[PDB]
Amino acid sequence: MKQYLELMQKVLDEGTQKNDRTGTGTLSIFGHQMRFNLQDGFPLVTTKRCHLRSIIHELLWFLQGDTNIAYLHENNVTIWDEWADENGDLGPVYGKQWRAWPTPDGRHIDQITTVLNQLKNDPDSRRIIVSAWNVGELDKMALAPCHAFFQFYVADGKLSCQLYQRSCDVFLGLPFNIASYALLVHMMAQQCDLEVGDFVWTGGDTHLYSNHMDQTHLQLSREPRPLPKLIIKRKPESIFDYRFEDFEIEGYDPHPGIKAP
Amino acid sequence: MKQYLELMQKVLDEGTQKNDRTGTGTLSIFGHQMRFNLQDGFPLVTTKRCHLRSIIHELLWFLQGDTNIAYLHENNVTIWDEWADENGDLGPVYGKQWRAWPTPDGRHIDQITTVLNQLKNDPDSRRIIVSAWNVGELDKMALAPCHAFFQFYVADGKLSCQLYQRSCDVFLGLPFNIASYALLVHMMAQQCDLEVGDFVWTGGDTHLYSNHMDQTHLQLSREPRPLPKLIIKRKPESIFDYRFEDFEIEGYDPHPGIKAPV
Ligand SMILES: O=C(O)CC[C@H](NC(=O)c1ccc(S(=O)(=O)N2CCC[C@@H]2C(=O)O)cc1)C(=O)O
Ligand SMILES: O=C(O)CC[C@H](NC(=O)c1ccc(S(=O)(=O)N2CCC[C@@H]2C(=O)O)cc1)C(=O)O
Repeated sequence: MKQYLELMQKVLDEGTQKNDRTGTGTLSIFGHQMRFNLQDGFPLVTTKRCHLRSIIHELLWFLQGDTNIAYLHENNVTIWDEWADENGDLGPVYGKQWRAWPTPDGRHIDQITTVLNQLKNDPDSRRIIVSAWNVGELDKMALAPCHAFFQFYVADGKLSCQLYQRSCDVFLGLPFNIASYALLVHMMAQQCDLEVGDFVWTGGDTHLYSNHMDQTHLQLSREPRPLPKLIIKRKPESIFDYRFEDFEIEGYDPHPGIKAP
Repeated sequence: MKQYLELMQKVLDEGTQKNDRTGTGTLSIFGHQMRFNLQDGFPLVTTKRCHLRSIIHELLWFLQGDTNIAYLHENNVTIWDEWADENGDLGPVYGKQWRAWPTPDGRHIDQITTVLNQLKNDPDSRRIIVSAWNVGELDKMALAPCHAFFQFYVADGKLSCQLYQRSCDVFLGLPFNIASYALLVHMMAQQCDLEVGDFVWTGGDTHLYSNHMDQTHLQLSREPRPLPKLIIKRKPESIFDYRFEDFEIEGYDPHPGIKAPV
C-alpha cells in the first residue's frame, strides 16, 4: 500500500541497527503515523498476497475472550503456536483483557461491551478506548501486547479508530495488524449503524528484522494495486456473533505471497 | 512553537464541530503526530507566556505518587483545584498509577522505577512503557487520564519518548503537557547517563474549545521566538528526589500571556 511502502523505505533509510532479545538484528525507527480512509478501500497490502483467513479467525478469537489456541487450531491458524504452553495456553493476552480485564477485587471489565455502549449512547465521548496493556498481568502473558491500545471516534456519522502499536514487525506483523483493526471498525460500524471513517496507525518501536531484508527489497520493487472492497454478508445480533463466512474481500489483486523465516 | 501553531491551524482547517461532555462546543480532529528534537531547545510555547513553575510542581507531584492537591495548593498551583473533592482528593489519577498500579494478586507495580531499570539495563527493550490507563480504576478517578500512555526509546545514546494523548485541549492543556514530558525526558536522561533525543506527541481526540477561538487566532498572529534552554543544576540520587529549585529555564522571551476559560 503506498503508506506501507513509504514506511518500509523509511526504516531502511533511517532505521538504526539494534539487537533484540533473541540476538537477531533489526533496523528500527521510533514514532510513525499512517492514515487509512476506509471509504477508499479495505487496507489489505497488495504488494504481497496476505491471507485474510488467519486475520479473520484471530480477530474473532480475540472478541470471544479466548486465550487458548484450540479454536485457532480447529481452523488451521498457526501464528500463535510457538508462544502457547503444553496445554495451548497463552496466559491473559489480548482477548482476555478486551473481554475480562481482571480487577483486584476479583471482578472483570468487558471493554468491548463498554465501547459498544459508548458508541450507541455517547458517540462524542473522548474516552472510547480498549487497552490490552494491563500492567499487573504482563508477567502472566506469553507475550506483552504489541498492538496495545486503541481508541474510537465518531464524526459526521463515521466511525474512526486509532491504534497505538508499541512494537511493530513491519514485514510480518503490520499487514496483519492493519487489516485486523480495519476489520473491527467495519464490524463495529455495522452494529452501531455508522459508516466507516479512518484507521489511524501509530507506531512506537517500528522495525524490520534483519532476516526480512531480501523480502523487504523484493516487496519494495513492486507497485501497489488499487485496494479491495470488504463485504459483510450477514449482520449478526451482536459484535460477538460474527463468523468467518460473513466476510468477503472483492477486487483483491495482489502480487505473489512472500515467505519469511 | 512551529509544530504547535501548525496543529492549531490543522484543527481549525479540518476539525469537526462537536459538543464536549458539558455541552461547551469543540472543534476536533482525530489522529495527529509531531516531534520535538530536545537538543534544539526546551519546547515551552513562546507565542503566549507560559509559567513553567506550575508544570514543574505538577511533575514532581506526579513522580511522588501524590493525588491530593495540598502540595499543589500550598505552592499556589491551582490547575487541579476544580476536580478535587472536599478533602483535596482526586482519586487514583496519574501519579498513583505511575507509582503503584494495583495488580489482581495484591501487588503494586512502580512503573517509573521499572522504566528507569529497563533504561539502565535493557535500553533496546521494546516495552519501556508507563500507562496511566488503568481500566479497573478509571471510574474512581476525578478525571480519566488525558495523557494516558507513554513509551521510551534509546538510539545513539539519546533518550526519546512518545506520548499517546487520548484527549487534548489544544489551547490550554497542550503547552503544559508538552513541557511536562520534555522535562521528564531530561530527568530520566540525566538519571541513566543519556542525552536527550526526541519528544514524540501523538493525539487522539484533539480539540479546540469553542470559547478559546479568539485566543487561538490571537496566538496564531504571532511569530514563534527561539526556544528557551533547560538547565538542571544537580543530579539527585534518584528520579524521585528532584526539587523545584534544581530547574532553571534560560532565554525564555515569550509573547504576552493570553488568559482563557477552562
Ligand atoms: O496468515 C497466516 O496464516 C500466517 C502467515 C505469516 N504471519 C506471521 O508469521 C505473523 C502474523 C501476525 C503476527 S502478530 O504481530 O499479529 N502476532 C500474533 C502472534 C504473536 C504476534 C506478536 O505480537 O508478536 C505475527 C506473525 C505471514 O507470512 O504473514
Ligand atoms: O497557571 C495556572 O494555574 C494554569 C493556567 C492555564 N493552564 C490551564 O488552564 C491548564 C493546564 C493544564 C491542564 S491539564 O490538561 O494538564 N490538566 C491538569 C488539571 C486537570 C487537566 C485535565 O486532565 O483535564 C489543563 C488546563 C494556562 O493558561 O496555561
